[PDB]
Amino acid sequence: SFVEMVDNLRGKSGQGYYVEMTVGSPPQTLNILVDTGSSNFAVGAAPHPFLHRYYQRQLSSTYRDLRKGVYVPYKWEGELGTDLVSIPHGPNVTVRANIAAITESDKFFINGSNWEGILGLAYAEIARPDDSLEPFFDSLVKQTHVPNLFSLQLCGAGEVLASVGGSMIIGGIDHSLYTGSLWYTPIRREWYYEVIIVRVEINGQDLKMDCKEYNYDKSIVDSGTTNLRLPKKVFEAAVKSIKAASSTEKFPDGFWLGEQLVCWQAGTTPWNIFPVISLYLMGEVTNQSFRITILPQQYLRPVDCYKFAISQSSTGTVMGAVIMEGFYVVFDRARKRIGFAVSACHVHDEFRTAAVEGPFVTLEDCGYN
Ligand SMILES: NC1=NC(c2ccccc2)(c2ccccc2)C2=NCCCN12
Repeated sequence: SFVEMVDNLRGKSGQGYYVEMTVGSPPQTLNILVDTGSSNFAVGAAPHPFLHRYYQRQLSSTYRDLRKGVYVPYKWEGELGTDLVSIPHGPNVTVRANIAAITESDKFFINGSNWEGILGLAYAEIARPDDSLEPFFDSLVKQTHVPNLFSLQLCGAGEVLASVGGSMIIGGIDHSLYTGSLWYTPIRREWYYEVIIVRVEINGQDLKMDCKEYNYDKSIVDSGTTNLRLPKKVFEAAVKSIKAASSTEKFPDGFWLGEQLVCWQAGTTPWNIFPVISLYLMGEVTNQSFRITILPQQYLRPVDCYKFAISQSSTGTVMGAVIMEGFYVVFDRARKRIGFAVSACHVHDEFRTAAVEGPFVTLEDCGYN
């Protein structure tokens, strides 16, 4: 029953969402980042200044060495093996999964984030060292009767970094988690969770760009990324429009670059001054699309004071947490699609709300690749 998976996610704002997992026998408890933007189950397996716990292979009677290392610059490196893996607040099963035991790493773990490893939920194509190393979710599906699907409701927050909650529903869709209709955009290719954006508007205003720019060189849905990340040309056009809409109030360019924080005090934030942002995603039907509309409450993340959670990308559009936090997101791997619905937990004022709305007719040459 999915009820037992509700609120199975925790995290610190900006530091990602983690689910509790156990590895080995006896079960070693670890907090593990839910990451739809990578494909390795990788866990701290040696002391680290940011690690208070780590996977200890020698303590596990069920550990099996694959005698094969992994070096992953991008860094973390480790030793491959398999072990029994469970998710206490997830499906009631245990799986023998590939585990990359991280023995050394640079700027990989985050200080104070409270997770000790990463659960790469994307596809084998991008797994390290190569695509032969079966990803956790593939193993889970193959070894159990768990349906080939999962969904994420990331809720966010709403002196110490704010705590965020959410739910990872594995093997299905929990209707209590969203309102209205689920709209689906095709997964263009099975590596990252790649999608196509066909239009974007700021406060109703079309950016009027060739839609190839929205997906240059790709667009992906990535829970392991905090920000909405946009290709250069789109970022600039987006910031311009956002600057204009919130003109009545000047902010340092350091804020727009997402380096500096801006502050008011105790519910004086002029949300209404900032525009909503609509991303139109390719629909399941050729020239049919749908939009997800996010509020400033999503793209200004709390740090009184917030940081601009829209930033520039050189590797394509990244729809990260702040985009997902508005919605219930369905990673329908079995049907190669990703659904979006308004989340039961999304943050909104008494004038606007995050929305998922369709259809809108558009007219398929938007992918780059
Ligand atoms: N999706 C995602 N996951 C990681 C990551 C997230 C958090 C901590 C450490 C690494 C990641 C994880 C494994 C391998 C490479 C990057 C990442 N790095 C920047 C782009 C977004 N991205």
